[PDB]
Amino acid sequence: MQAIKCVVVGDGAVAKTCLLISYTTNAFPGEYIPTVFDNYSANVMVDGKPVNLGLWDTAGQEDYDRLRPLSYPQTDVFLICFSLVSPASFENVRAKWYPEVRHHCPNTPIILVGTKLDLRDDKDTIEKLKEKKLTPITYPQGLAMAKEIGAVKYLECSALTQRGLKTVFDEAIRAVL
Amino acid sequence: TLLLHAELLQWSDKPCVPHLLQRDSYYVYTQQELKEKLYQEIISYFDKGKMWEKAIKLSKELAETYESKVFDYEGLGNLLKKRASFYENIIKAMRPQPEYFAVGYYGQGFPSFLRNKIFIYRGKEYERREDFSLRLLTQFPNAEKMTSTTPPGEDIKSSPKQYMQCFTVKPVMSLPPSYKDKPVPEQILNYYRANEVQQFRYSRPFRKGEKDPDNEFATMWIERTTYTTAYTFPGILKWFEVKQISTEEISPLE
Amino acid sequence: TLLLHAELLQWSDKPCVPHLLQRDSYYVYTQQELKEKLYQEIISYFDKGKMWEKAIKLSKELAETYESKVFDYEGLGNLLKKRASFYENIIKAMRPQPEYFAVGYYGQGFPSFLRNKIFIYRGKEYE
Repeated sequence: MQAIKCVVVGDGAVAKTCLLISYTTNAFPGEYIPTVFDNYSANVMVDGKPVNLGLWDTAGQEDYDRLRPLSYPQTDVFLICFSLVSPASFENVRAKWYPEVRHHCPNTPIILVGTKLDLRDDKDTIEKLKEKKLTPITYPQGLAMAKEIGAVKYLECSALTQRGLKTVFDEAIRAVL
Repeated sequence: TLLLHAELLQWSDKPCVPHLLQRDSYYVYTQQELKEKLYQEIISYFDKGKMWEKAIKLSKELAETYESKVFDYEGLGNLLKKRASFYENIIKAMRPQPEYFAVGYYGQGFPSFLRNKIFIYRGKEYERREDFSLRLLTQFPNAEKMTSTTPPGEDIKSSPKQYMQCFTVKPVMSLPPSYKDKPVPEQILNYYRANEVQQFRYSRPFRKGEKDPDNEFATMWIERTTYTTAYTFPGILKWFEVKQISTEEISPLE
Repeated sequence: TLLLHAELLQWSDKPCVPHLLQRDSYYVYTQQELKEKLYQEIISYFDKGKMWEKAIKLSKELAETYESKVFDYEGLGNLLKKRASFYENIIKAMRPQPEYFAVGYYGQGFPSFLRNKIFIYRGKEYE
């Protein structure tokens, strides 16, 4: 049997915790129950053998960078998380969530994920961002940042609709496989 | 199934009716000898079927018949040594709990039995509901479902172009007899958390109250989807219908 | 005799009365544990006493108590393997028949119990 520790790192302004618990909920779209707990963990196979999968919820708060550098050591993988239609999430990740995680452990498989891909092409939210002079992070932007850091895989899935979410986590589990 | 056949037989000393005198082999074949053959094979199955509870539960009266009629003392002893093996397997070996799904094939397009009825499915030990619905798409044409996870699809109650709906339902607990008072070790429970299961349910989070941001709790209601399966899980068939479905409600206090 | 003592005991879960709490060894000594000790020794006797009928006749409810209370599944299994051994001994091994004698000690010279009464004697196998 195997147990994987994964410190999920990303801003709380995007509320990736909803996505994480929804997957732990394995819910029907929009029918999950968010909770009061942190660091939601579970046990699901992808192939051959199920894994004690541990998704450490380090919220977007930067202050917790006092004991998140304890979470970084001895952690099997890491989930670095941003939103494709929240440009502030993009730059915050590349400035705090990408570098702090990268440098606390420059030797660990790292997976950049673009949240709100459903809204990356959302005409209303995109026209708001343009009115808010915010650039909708397209696939090439994340592709370039990934090849910049060489993340073991860069992804973009859905939270409210769970799309690619299961696949994203499947490659997350097979990452150590 | 083999038991069900043996269930017909009696430990009688004689070859009684040639109807049960099978066609694979044929000679005198006294009834107790046939039950003996059958019980050998059944226990072999259960051993390779990991269901040593059943193995022992039969091996008991097997040795009983041995001594009581035949004095198969060699068979007595070896049978009991196998019973010991089973008990050791029980305490030692651990078993996984299959995910459970009450499955609604909706669509007049399904056959008469396959339409509009919630079939509770005993999947594999660690099934993902998505891959389950995937093989349903392998199972049937018209690979499309209801997002109506909780309510039925009335249109596709009588519509063609079969739809579907599924989710991982709750394996309702088994009832370990005379163990509730008893500080039994875990092995019984682990063996009982997903087997011998006929009642089932799936979660229905609901928002009945004031949906303020911080509190999800004065609104949170679970319309538990109670199920009854016509037959034991595990049983003669992996899946089964729901014998009776029941919705529920859960108050903000509850 | 050891049985006769165990015959007093009950398979109860507790150390009940210190009267039966023997003086050879002494700690908590719950009743079922004591019957367990006693039945172990009794079965050992019968095995070396060749009386495997008794051995099995007790070992049955011994394993019964095992499962029904303690789940001594290791003890279940080994006990039953011994039961198998006993059955094999029964079918295989043969036993001789002691000559029997109803014995009249006559004489007021004998003690009160030893006088003028026919004592049936279980001799040796071939007396």
